[PDB]
Amino acid sequence: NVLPTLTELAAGNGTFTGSLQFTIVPNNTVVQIPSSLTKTSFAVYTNGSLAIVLNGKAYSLGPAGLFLLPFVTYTGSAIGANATAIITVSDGVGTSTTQVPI
Amino acid sequence: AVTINGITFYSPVPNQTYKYGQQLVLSIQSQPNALVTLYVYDPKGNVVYNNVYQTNSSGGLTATIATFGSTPGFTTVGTYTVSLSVQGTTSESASVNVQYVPLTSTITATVVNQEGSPLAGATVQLYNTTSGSNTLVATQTTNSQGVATFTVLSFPGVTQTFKLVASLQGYAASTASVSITGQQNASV
Amino acid sequence: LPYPQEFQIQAFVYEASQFNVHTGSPTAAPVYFSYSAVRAYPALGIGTSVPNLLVYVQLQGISNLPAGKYVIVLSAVPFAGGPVLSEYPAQLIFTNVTLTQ
Amino acid sequence: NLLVYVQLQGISNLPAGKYVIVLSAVPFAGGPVLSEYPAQLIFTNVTLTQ
Amino acid sequence: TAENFTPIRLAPFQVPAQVPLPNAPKLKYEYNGSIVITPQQQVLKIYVTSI
Repeated sequence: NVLPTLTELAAGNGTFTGSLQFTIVPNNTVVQIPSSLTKTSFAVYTNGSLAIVLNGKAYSLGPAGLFLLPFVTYTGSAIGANATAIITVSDGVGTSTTQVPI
Repeated sequence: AVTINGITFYSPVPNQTYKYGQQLVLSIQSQPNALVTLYVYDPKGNVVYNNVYQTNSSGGLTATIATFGSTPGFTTVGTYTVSLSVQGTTSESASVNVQYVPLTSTITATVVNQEGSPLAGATVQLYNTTSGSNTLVATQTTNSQGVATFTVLSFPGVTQTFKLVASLQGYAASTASVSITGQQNASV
Repeated sequence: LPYPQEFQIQAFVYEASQFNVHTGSPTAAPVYFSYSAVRAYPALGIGTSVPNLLVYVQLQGISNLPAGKYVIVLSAVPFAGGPVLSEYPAQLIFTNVTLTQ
Repeated sequence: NLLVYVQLQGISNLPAGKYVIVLSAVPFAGGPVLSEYPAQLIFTNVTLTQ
Repeated sequence: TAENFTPIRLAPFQVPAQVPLPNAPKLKYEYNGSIVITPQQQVLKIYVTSI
């Protein structure tokens, strides 16, 4: 058992409380869009990757974003925080550019 | 793929080429409970195909839309704009320009002499004898590259018979015939 | 939060005679479509945000096609697969609109 | 301080080529004054792509 | 509205909108610079400078 136990202190007690512990170790995975059909190219690295942490030891429970609000379902896979959208306004001044370290 | 306006366009995408009896597909990443009222704007500014399709409760969809070539107002050339007026929960209006041209086939007559020199000087008439009758759509003066190539409309699944008459001054006039069934090079 | 790019409030005018009320999706009406720019600021990272943005969505340029009792779909719309929006709703379908040209 | 996505109903329906557009600040009348100047912006080396 | 007279500069997307244009010809401005407008975009991204 590695779930937080639900405890009965003695007969008469009734509180039964669980818990879980989480860290995100990254996973970055390119959702790609061009800059000549929308103005703006996009590398969108999807949403880190969960991991449960018991006494400092992490084990990668896969793309977090979907579980954890805020999220937006781009390509049906919800991308959340721990991401980046890099924004390329390409035009005849060369290329203007801005960035959201999400 | 390009994520036009947040809905992931998988199809249509701007610039798509189509032929006789080929299919427009609708697959886009919508937000659930979305319809797409889909408008094929012909090059005369008219929606020859309006139809309302339903996305599924997940975000996705693979739908067949319109069969181009197999319906009237698609049987001859020219450029359409399929506007997805995605009239869902999310209004996305994308002008997605698309092209079309019918199928076309080259059928070939050849003349030769065993002197080791190909013969020339032929008036070579290819006839559309698919009608049941010799409907002349292209006559050629035979070229010096020894292919008598003539372009004519074609369609999938029909034994398109063609009569090739060779009438030439200096040698014997002769008549052969072929049949292309679908697209093929018919050379004799 | 500071939003470094800008984005869109998509918009399309539609007849209410052409409406499917069993799934919230207007069913037809080739009329007019448009959208708004939403600027906060073009912020170079953190420190420039606008919390409330009053957006009076624009549609205008129809003037040869009919008007009636209207339904209009709207949606908070990233710029073309942008940064991650929403704890919802982005999607706003006004069941009661009236068009004036 | 606005960004405006200047809307037009045929310039995503008009073809690729060397275009020039005159963008005029004119009140939809009933609205306050504009332009202690420029009153316009002209793009004079623009390139549409459709 | 009696509260009125609004200075409006109109400026490209690369030129700041917090700062009034230094050149202001009194009727228009030329931007003899290129933009390349992508297919199904129907728009020119421009700044309406007002304070």
